[PDB]
Amino acid sequence: LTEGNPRWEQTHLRYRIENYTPDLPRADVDHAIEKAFQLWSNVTPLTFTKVSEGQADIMISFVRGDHRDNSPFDGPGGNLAHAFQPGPGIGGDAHFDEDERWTNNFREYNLHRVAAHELGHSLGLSHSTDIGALMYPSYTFSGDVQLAQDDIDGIQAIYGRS
Ligand SMILES: [Ca+2]
Ligand SMILES: [Ca+2]
Ligand SMILES: [Ca+2]
Ligand SMILES: [Zn+2]
Ligand SMILES: [Zn+2]
Repeated sequence: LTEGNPRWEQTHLRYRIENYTPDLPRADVDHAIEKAFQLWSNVTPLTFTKVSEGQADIMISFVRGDHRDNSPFDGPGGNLAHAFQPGPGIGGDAHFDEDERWTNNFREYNLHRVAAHELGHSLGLSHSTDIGALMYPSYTFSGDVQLAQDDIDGIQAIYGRS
């Protein structure tokens, strides 16, 4: 049996930040992430819970180069991050390119921004064409980060509304 549009069967997800980036203070990273998950669960029946150890549906880690999977990182620039669609094991997980410089401001590569998009993948969404959507594959940022009606239509189509 092959599923083409996998989704989480539980609207009650647990995530875990496996390791941190030296680029930013632990509380900042913790904020950018919990606040990227906030975007998604507001417009759906999704419940996210942080977990420091144990089982986590979504594992988050900052890594670099070849990190075991088959989507190695290219050093500075190029890809900045990538996530896996809903599924067992590595599915739902998000890996950020440690070679990038992660900021909490307008400088190149704001973590919250990139994180909101990768989390869209862990929840089952794919890329958008609409350049004003969070799911658009190119890095953009204007101070505030919110879901576009596009991301909202895409995500509710899978789980439901709020
Ligand atoms: Ca997982
Ligand atoms: Ca890179
Ligand atoms: Ca770094
Ligand atoms: Zn990876
Ligand atoms: Zn993407």
